[PDB]
Amino acid sequence: AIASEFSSLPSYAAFATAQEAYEQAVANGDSEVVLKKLKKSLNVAKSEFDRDAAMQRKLEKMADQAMTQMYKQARSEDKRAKVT
Repeated sequence: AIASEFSSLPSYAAFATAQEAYEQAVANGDSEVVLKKLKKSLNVAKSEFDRDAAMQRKLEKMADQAMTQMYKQARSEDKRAKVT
């Protein structure tokens, strides 16, 4: 099951459409001015990938530490909120 960090977000479809307009326009050579415009809008659209993917990467690092410490954790019977 292939699913990249941002591919699972709804905002990725807006990116995929914006980058498609760019890659199609540059491949077809329709208008040299449209390339410069769509390159600039692509940087905004692609940045949403880097933004979400950075959040998921950082969360993974912190959550991995939270799972590791749970094996080395001391034995203490205290009433805490535990989700499952």
